[PDB]
Amino acid sequence: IEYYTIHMRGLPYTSFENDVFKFFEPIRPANVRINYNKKGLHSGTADAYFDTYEDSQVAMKRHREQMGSRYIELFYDGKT
Repeated sequence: IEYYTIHMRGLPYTSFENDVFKFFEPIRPANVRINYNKKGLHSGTADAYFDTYEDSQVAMKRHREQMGSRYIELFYDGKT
């Protein structure tokens, strides 16, 4: 299965998958992956994988202003 990907920068180190889901609601990513280093430290970035192109494009526009109290940078990385 192929997904449409939004790469995210600027997440707080206390924000995990459920915060990403809250960020894009009502739009629902199929899955979310928080990025860490090899010792398990939050890297401040993440990927959100959407079911359709249409979902990913709505999510690029329509989302909360902040996650926690940080502004999030979104990058549409396309399919897969």
